[PDB]
Parts: sequence; structure tokens; C-alpha cells
Amino acid sequence: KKCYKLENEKLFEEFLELCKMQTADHPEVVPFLYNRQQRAHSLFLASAEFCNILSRVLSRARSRPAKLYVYINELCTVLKAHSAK
Amino acid sequence: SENRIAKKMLLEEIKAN
Repeated sequence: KKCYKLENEKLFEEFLELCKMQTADHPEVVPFLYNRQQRAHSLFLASAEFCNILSRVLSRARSRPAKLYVYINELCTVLKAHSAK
Repeated sequence: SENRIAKKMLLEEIKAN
């Protein structure tokens, strides 16, 4: 039933809405995140592993957003490690 | 704070990139 491709896009898009709201004083942060996502292997972006990662990150972002940049860093790090280049 | 340093580190990486 689960389509990880669409689920990951949903989870990532939900996370970015939080980021947009809470990083408005540093406008370069959000495009950087999109850039990291843009450059990752699309199969990784559609993977169950990425889904699991996004679930944890978004969960932490929702319950404890005082460490948002921590979470942002995790996500950027993971995405860099799966860069298509 | 952990978040402060995380923020500082991310911003520097962006500026460097």
C-alpha cells in the first residue's frame, strides 16, 4: 500500500514548512535544504530508509523544535552522504 | 546550546558553499 516516494515527499514538505517558519531570519537555510534534497539519489529519496529517517526527524521537530538546526543538520548530512555526485 | 552551535556550523557551511 505504502508508496515511499510520495510518503517521503510529504514528510520532507512538512519538515520544510516548519523550517520556513522558524528560520526566516536566515533566508539561505531553506534553499540549502532543497539543494541537498535536489542533489540526492532519487532512489534513496524514495527509500524505506529515508522514510524512517524523516519520520524521526519530523517527530523530533514537532515535539522539540528548540533543536531544529540540529535536525536540519542531520538531514543535510544524510542527504550529502547520498549525493548523486 | 546544542542548537546554537548547530546553527553556527550550518550557516558557515552554507557561506563556504
